[PDB]
Amino acid sequence: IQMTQSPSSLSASVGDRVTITCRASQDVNTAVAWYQQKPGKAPKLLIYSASFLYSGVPSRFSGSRSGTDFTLTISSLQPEDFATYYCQQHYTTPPTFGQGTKVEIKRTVAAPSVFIFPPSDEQLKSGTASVVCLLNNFYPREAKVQWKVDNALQSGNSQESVTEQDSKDSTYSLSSTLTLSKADYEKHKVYACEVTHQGLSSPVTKSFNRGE
Amino acid sequence: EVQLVESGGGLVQPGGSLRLSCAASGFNIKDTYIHWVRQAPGKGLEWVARIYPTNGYTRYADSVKGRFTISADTSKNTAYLQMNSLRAEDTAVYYCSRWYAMDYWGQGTLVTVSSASTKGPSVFPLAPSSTAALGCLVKDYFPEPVTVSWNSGALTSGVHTFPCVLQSSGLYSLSSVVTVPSSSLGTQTYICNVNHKPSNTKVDKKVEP
Ligand SMILES: [Co+2]
Ligand SMILES: [Co+2]
Repeated sequence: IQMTQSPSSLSASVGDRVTITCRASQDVNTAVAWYQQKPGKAPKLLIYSASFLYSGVPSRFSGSRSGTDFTLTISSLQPEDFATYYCQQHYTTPPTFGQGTKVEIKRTVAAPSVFIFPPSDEQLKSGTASVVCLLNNFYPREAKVQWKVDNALQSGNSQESVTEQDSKDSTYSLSSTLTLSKADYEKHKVYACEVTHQGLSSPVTKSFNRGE
Repeated sequence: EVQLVESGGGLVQPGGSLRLSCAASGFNIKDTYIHWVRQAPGKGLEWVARIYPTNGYTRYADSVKGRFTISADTSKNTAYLQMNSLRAEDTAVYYCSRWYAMDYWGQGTLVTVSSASTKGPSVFPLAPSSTAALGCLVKDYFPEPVTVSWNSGALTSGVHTFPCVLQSSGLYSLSSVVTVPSSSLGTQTYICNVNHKPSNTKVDKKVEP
């Protein structure tokens, strides 16, 4: 038995209505449950037997059935509900989970403030230099970060990482790290980080020169 | 109060073995079914095995059939899961749970199957210039977890601790920063507290402008 979940991704604003559908490949009867999972953490029971609210969760969540089509609906959304939601059948072993539905809180466009960090003197002694670009509390997640070593656009030597949506202002933060050998790092002077974002009218560039 | 806690787990060589224990409080396992559900990082939950402690019947998954063994000890109120011939595919967070819908879970344990040896992290400071930003750089380390706190837990507002990124060395790295007023730069002291249990490495770094 395979359970299929739609939509795989979701982005609805606060107070909106969210509906999440779960298809059963075979008959699973009412033996289904709906779960919610914050990043890492542990799944929390929301709905049991396709319709019944769990003791402890608000009545904003609800569950219904249309044969093999099980839908979980949120009446009023809150920004405390950024999570991935799962549907699980338990009619026959093995108990099958859904593919997951990551819901994102939608908000207004917020430009990112940008900082650039030169490599530390301790890391330079090790033999590696790391230049960090930090994008601070922005929305949406989509952003382009490019590096310009001595005004030369780099390619493939940068790694990126983004935080989960903030529980207060529903923003993301991003880190782009430029990792080079200390030898090449001691070869060039001007290190620059260029950010383009929907909330930036022009692409902002924060930079530093070795020997500042 | 009713809770479940999992122990055991960590770095395991491929083809190796490792056993996980899930202890139960606030209820008797003999009254319910005990489940082990795993989840690879950002890959969704996959059911592994089930046991009914009062009779001992064990139901497994085909992705684990043969090399896994799930047992129970109704007297100690804990369930077990023995895993042999561990593969990289088996790397995941392993949860424990009970039934009938699975209501109460456990925090889980990290089972990592890799040939990379345990390595402690190197911690470097990210200092501000000229709001202002500062942070720490958790360099090559393996395996996860790594706790990062600021001022032993005092500093909590404006902190962003980024997830791990796999590096070309086969080791992980992460950065943790915090948004602070530029006036606080001279007056206030900022220290980040890095905690890597697998290597038993604890480093506190004072980030100085
Ligand atoms: Co089938
Ligand atoms: Co921030």
